[PDB]
Amino acid sequence: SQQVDKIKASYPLFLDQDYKDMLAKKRDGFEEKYPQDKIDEVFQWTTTKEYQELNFQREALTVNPAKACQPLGAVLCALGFEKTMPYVHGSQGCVAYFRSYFNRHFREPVSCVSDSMTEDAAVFGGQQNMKDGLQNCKATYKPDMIAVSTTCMAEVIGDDLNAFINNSKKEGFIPDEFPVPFAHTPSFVGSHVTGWDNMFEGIARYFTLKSMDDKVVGSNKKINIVPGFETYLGNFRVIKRMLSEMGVGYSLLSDPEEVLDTPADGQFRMYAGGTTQEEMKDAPNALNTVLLQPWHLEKTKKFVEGTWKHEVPKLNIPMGLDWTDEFLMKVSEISGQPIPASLTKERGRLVDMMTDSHTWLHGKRFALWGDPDFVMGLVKFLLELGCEPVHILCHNGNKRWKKAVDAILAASPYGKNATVYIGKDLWHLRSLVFTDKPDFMIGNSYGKFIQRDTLHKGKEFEVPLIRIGFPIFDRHHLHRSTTLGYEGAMQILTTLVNSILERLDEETRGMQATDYNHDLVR
Amino acid sequence: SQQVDKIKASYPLFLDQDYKDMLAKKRDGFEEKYPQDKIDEVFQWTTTKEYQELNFQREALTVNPAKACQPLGAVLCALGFEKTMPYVHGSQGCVAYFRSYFNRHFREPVSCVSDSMTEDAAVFGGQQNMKDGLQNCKATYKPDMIAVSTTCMAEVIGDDLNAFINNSKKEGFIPDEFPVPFAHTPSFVGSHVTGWDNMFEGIARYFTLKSMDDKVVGSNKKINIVPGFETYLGNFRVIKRMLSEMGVGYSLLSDPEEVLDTPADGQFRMYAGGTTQEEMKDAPNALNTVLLQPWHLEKTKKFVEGTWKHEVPKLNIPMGLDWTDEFLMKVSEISGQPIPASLTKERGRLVDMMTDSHTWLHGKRFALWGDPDFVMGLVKFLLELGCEPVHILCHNGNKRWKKAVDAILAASPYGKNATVYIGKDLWHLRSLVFTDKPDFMIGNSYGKFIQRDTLHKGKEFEVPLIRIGFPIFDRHHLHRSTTLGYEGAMQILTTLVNSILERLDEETRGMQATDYNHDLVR
Amino acid sequence: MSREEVESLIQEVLEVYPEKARKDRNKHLAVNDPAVTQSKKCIISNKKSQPGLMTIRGCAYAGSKGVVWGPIKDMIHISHGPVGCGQYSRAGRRNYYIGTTGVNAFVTMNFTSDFQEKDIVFGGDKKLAKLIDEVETLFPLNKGISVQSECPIGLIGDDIESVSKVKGAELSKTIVPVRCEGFRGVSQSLGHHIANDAVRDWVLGKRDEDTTFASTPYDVAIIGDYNIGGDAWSSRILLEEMGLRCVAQWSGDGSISEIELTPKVKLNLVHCYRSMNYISRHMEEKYGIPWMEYNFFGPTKTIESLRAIAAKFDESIQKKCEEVIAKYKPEWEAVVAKYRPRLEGKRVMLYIGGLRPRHVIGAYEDLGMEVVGTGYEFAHNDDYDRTMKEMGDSTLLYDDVTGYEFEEFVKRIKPDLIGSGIKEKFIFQKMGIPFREMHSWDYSGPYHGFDGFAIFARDMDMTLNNPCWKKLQAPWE
Amino acid sequence: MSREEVESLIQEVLEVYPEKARKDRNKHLAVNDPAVTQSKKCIISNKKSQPGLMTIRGCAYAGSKGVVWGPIKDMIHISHGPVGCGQYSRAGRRNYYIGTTGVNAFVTMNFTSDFQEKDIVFGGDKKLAKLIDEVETLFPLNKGISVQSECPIGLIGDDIESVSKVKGAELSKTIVPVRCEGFRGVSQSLGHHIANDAVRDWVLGKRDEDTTFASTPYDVAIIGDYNIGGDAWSSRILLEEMGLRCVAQWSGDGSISEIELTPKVKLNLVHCYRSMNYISRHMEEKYGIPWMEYNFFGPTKTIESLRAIAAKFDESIQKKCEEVIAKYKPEWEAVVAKYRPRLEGKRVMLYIGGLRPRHVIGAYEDLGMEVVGTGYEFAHNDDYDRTMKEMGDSTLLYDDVTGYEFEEFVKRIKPDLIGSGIKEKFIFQKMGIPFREMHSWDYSGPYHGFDGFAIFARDMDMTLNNPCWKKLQAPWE
Ligand code: ICS
Ligand code: ICS
Ligand SMILES: [Fe+3]
Ligand SMILES: [Fe+3]
Repeated sequence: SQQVDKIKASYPLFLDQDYKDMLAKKRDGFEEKYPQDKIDEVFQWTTTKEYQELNFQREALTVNPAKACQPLGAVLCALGFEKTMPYVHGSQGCVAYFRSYFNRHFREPVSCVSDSMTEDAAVFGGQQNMKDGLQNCKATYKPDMIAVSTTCMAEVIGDDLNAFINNSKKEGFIPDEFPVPFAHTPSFVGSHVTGWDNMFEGIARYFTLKSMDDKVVGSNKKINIVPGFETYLGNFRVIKRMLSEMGVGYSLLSDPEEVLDTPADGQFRMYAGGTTQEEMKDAPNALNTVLLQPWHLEKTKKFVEGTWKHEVPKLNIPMGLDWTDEFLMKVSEISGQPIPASLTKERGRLVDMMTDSHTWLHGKRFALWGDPDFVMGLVKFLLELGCEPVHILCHNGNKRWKKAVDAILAASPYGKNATVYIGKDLWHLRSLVFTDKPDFMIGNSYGKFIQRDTLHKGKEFEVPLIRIGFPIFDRHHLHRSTTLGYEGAMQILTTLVNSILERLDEETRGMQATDYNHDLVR
Repeated sequence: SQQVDKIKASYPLFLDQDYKDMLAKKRDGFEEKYPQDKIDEVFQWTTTKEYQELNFQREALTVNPAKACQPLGAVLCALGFEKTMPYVHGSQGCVAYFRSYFNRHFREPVSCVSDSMTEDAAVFGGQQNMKDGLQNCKATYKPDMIAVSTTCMAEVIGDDLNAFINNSKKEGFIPDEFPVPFAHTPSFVGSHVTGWDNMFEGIARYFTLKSMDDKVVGSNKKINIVPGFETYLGNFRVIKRMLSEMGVGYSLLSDPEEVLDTPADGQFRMYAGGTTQEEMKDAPNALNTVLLQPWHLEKTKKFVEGTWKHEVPKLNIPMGLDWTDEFLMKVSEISGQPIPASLTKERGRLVDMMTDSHTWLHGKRFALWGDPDFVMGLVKFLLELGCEPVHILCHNGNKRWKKAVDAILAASPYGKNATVYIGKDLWHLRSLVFTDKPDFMIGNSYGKFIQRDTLHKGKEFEVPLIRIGFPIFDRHHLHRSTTLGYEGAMQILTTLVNSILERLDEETRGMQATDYNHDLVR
Repeated sequence: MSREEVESLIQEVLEVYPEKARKDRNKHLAVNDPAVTQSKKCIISNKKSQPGLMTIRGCAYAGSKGVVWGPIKDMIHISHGPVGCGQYSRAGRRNYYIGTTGVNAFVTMNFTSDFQEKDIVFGGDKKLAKLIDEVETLFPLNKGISVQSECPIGLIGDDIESVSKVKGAELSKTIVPVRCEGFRGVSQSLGHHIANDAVRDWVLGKRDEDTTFASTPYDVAIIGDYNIGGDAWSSRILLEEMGLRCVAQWSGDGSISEIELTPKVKLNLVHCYRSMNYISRHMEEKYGIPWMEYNFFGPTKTIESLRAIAAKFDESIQKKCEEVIAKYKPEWEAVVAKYRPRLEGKRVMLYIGGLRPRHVIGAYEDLGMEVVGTGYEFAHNDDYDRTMKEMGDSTLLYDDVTGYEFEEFVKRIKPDLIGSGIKEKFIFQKMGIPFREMHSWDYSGPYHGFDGFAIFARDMDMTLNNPCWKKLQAPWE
Repeated sequence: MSREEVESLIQEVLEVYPEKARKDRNKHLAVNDPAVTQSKKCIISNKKSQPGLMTIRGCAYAGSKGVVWGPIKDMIHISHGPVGCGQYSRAGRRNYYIGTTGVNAFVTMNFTSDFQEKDIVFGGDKKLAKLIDEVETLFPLNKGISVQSECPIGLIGDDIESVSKVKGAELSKTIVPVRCEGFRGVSQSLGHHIANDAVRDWVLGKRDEDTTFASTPYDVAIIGDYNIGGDAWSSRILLEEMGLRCVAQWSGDGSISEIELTPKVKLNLVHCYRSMNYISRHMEEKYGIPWMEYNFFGPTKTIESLRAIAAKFDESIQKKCEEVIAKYKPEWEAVVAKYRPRLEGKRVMLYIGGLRPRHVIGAYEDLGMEVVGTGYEFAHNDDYDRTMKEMGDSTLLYDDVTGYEFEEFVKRIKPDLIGSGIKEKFIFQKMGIPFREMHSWDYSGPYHGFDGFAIFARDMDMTLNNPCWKKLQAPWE
């Protein structure tokens, strides 16, 4: 039943008495459900150390992974270039999933096409699909460039992208001068960041490999910036703003900030901004190239050092105080531009906030997960703040990255109780937060379920989640945040300290029970 | 007892069994406490409509006020000028309280001095205190200017500020050329915003009244901006940014953003930035003067129109979408500069966020309080979002402001359930949120206690608090936020929608009870 | 009503395409005529999508794992293959359920084999067996396992049926292999077909020899209702208030025991024809169980469906049906009286695919709203046969519409509201046209039944009459 | 050390002042000599502040309403005057209590008369009577009302005593008028004196004729402990473990009934001599109750205080005292073992008005930390007499220090840590020196007793060894 003046959606409509009676009769009559005592016993068992030992012995089963497949990153990289259509050679369900997944994260239109390969292509290949798809896409959506990646279908059947695109050009399906860079992005290798790296290397090789004769290093007096797989617009904004404040010529490559932040003014803009083809063609003339996320830009680094002959600096992701200072000093050394007083003041203001919030931040225990560069930057910043990272998980990390993170942890007394896990999923992390309870989790929206599970054990066992990372589906406009530079560190510090204070208010709100510590001033 | 490895602060140290037994023994033995049943009955009575009727009949008693006294605002205004020492003529306890209160919310040093009047001054006046205080302050802290306000002691005993300062100058305590503007700021009239208005009008009069002969309106091709009592640094920053983006010459007056945001780099800076004396002297040569918060800048408006001969526009506070548009259009008409494309894109992006979050924002009921201009801007923005302001409270509001807000409410279908209260305090608002429960409160930290009270009635009656306004003592670095312009509207919208979603996740976290609606994507 | 102008619009939109794509797409666009009963003579459906034109369709894995098998709460579903597939479909569809997640219910969890290079080169049968053992170790209260194949499973030579049989015999557990590789078929509909075939071949006949369930003449089963936002519960409450007993519901909030008990019911009430007609016809042929379609979108269709369902039973059920209708009449009348004046005369263009586009029209008409264009992602000719008489004259019909086509149609027709999926929402919100997600109900609902009609009317009013739509044009431009 | 260097520093700091201010300020700065037991020959205190030099002192209203009367939980305290005073003093001091706020406890609430112009011109006696009536109407479970005067009350000639008498007789209620106008005195100290006088005159003797309370030879009253961060609770448990019974607790978590029961105890245990010595001496004169000062800061001082207190009673109390000491020895020994190596050798400067800078020094030395400068905004010469023997030779002493003076002293001495109020915290954090808010325990604690010592050590370590202090110099300067 509904009251017209105050209508109820599913919550709390289904908390009505008639609905509860219906559900009870359904369960008791036809669900053949295990008795509630058995369910409670098994749940309590899954929070134990023995269950954790069984859980970490897994070899074939993955439960609740924290990574995606390569073509998603390939599409994100392709979206960062001017008037470029991401084209995914293979099956169409992949593109539907990629588009919906980016739409839920960014809450913006995401343009991507496929050639819709079917069972026939599984035995004959996808030549005809490639020809017709390139012709159709160029005719319909009018791109200046089409960037081609692959699904696992095409990778398994061994489709030759280079031959397919060349045959499409020689038979008149697309003009010979139309730029069609391509990359193989097998989903059974690496993850989405690997796809981003492959797509970027393919684009760079397409535009620079065959024209290196006239290129002179440092002749355009700019520095190339390669951001990598990035899902915070504020990171692109802050990098450009910092570079502009120093008065340093730069060429951001694969930046999608404009096309992922188009205004609502009565028209749909399929394309907006992006790296131009001229910038990519002139990139070898830059002074040097900086990779913002070196741990998933390895192939790009090999290409840039081997072909462009740039001495790529050994820099960490510019996250937190020390790493941002190293990035600013390296940029100053490369470009010859001194660090301006505005950035000095911004750094001082971040230090002031650190000193203001240090008492509430000190000693707090965090579990955390995400992509390798983001995870290590966050761990570095947490150590700088006096916090204790306890469980560090990176499902798509490798052994060298784990060694680097271990070296970072050993350099601080606050890393004594930290353990780094690679190849582990969020079910492993659920066991970790049950058996060795931290104070907070830091990660994407998939962590909310973990929080729910801990609250089922009890209020005193609940581990709150802080949403930093990708993807975030259950909050609005967090993709506008910044996590890079002094401005990025300021936002992260504010979010952390206020999460701590909000939890403290929640714990001391009980009248005449805990509200003696419900202080007005914190 | 304490465990050295895991030491407990008062919460949850005093939840231990020995402390609980001690407290029970103390209560049962010597406190003569009322029986818990009587306490529960009295609380239940205080959450009723009959109690509300008794509460709204108050004529002499004020409980939990939502305002401060004039000299606090006078001190804030004085802090906005370069190398200016706020000087408060009266008793030193007032200065101690002002400094502590601004220190808590700002988390930054606040400089202010008193002349420490005592009973002897209450009998013979404060001439000698003024002379010695001015001399000592100038010698010790070396200000370029000393701005003088008054405590209620000096107002009641009738100290003549002008005569005191003149006698100090003629007797050689301070040089005759040293600028000493003054204002009378009685604490039994108006509130802190009135003090800000009085101090600003005194400073402007001191620098312009006697030198109007050579002033020509519009000769310096600038616009004066008077912000009023403002405790968000982002508001100053975004006004400056938007004016610079349009290429508009401007002269911010009484801006303290630098002195309240100094970096922590190993030295203490007592003064930083601020409006210069040359800017104040040249102010009558501007094209026009714009008041950001006209409902507490009426004396300033009278002085500016009567003496500077500036035709002050009738502008609302630039909050929300429509009022920011009107402010920008008026600035463009006054200065002759077109609105640039960057601001148009920012407006479009705000509209995009509105269309993204409208389904979650629509129909939510809010009780809110604060200062008049801030309250009316927030109400206007909430109406733009499809929200329902139910209880609108302004302790320091007047009848004309109430008619203006009623007119705003009548212009929208979402204001049909709104009631405006002037001269009511937070105990009135507690009764209102009990008898006519809204979805959320918007206000300063003093609302937290109200939230606690509602949670004591039950979880289904709890009204969460959203901290927007002054002062905020129990969260860190929220004074860095922005409420004006498109950036401020974006921040406020994000805060509101994510508060709604966080509450929804809290209400649907119970396994097998309500977590059927614990959706990953919102 | 401007029927020639609609054909002219179709031609101008088709002008952009190359010759082959234009010739293919011309057959998928039609002008509605309610008189025509055979939709094949005007519109062609269930065909492969043209390459590179940004289709909206999904794959067979989405139709099987995402739609049919996923809502089964007490079973564990293994996305067999690389990691992306299950990650993108994890908890994306709001098929509601009651249970303790991770203990006895596993709907929002993502179980996968997560192939690497070596699994592609050497196969993954041994890895699948080891995975099944690990699942049995870590989730002891599961009541069955399904293995949903992704593209490489079909491409490389894996044989999951033998592994399923061997492990099921070893463990006395039901293991259902589903060959739902995404490259099979043209859309999610083949996924529906494959999932229903797996249901008949591995689950439906467990209790054929069992007669320990006590049956009543009023035994019915809800088929093809996936409880999106609680839809199936709002339908089941009305069915039980009519005096019937709902033994099973497929598949939202569904359990494997309910599926096994379904062959004992007296009537099958099919909500989604498109996804479950296969198993409905199979049950009619094998068990003699009649099945009938019903519609619970809006009060008019709900009352008609309740009366038709009660007509299949005796007079006591008809009396109870009249009582239910009389009881709920004032509530939906109040909803109509409150919301119809603010939605009367508005025009809507909806693309959902499947069954929803012609199946929610009555609810819009109950609020005085006109549907001027409708279309499907993956429907068949019989769906369009129902749609043509469901829609009005001179309206636009469209199958597997492209992004360009739909944007041009919306620009020309200029509807007041559009109902579609997440991949069109932001495109049309930037265009300044109110949009309602119809697959997810915009994370609201339910909309089925009398309780859902109130939520539906409130949501349409709040999006259509939103004050934000009057603010996209800057005052200075 | 270097007494000559400290005196030279004092002279150079004083060089800036004008002649009158320099001559006055020179008497308030001194170099410590532990042998000197007469601080009057060495330092002057409790004088008026010099105008315009940015003093730290408060007013008599702060010393009476904010310190003494405010913690009383079951009474309602009316700030009588304009609105500013009570608003700035509302809940800014962490005087912890147990109760139901707004029903039986009113500590964190602000009750005010909120004078306007007409109240200033015509008076506020009728307004005060109407206010008391409204208080009785809306807060029926209050057990008493106090009226704390602000500056205009004393300046306009309002007779709050007559209103209090008339209304208290009318309502059978205890109404306590307090003439704590901010312009009286030179600091919060006169506020303490006025509040104690009001307690003596209107509250203390209400049960002189009453003999229904059962007294024991082990009755003590804690005087001058305001439960900051639950400080008085952490003391009381120790006293209750030693076998004593704590009848009253002035005034943190205190009730009016405890104050009325206080003249029945056998011993008064005064923690803050500065704020409650007045009432302690009065009760010794009037009731023959002995009183003694104690210190529960750090293990050494608390052990000494417990032994001294137990010496006032028989041998059973001494046995229980030794048992308590033995029970708590391992905990504070472990605290010392953990935190002394991190804090050994560090130097501290303190500036808190009243007893805490002398009291905290024993806790600091327990962790091997040296106090090199200390001072009080409002302490009298008797407090300095107690201080000089507790500080080292050639250390800096300073009364009512100015902001300039304290900043220059810090720049020269360069302490490792500073403990002062909120008005110095950010000044010295921006200079790069770790700072602890001594008045509020940085929103932490308690610090009294054995349980408080662990928190104290952890807090000092966490602030002094914070990695932030090593980062104020950017690498490129
Ligand atoms: S199953 Fe089908 S696309 Fe019948 S695949 Fe799809 S939950 Fe749609 S129009 Mo999403 S044939 Fe159901 C459907 Fe309809 S997922 Fe839902 S809304 S009624
Ligand atoms: S009362 Fe005094 S200033 Fe003795 S006014 Fe002050 S809670 Fe201090 S050193 Mo704040 S004489 Fe208490 C004090 Fe000491 S408020 Fe507290 S910390 S022991
Ligand atoms: Fe958007
Ligand atoms: Fe600060």
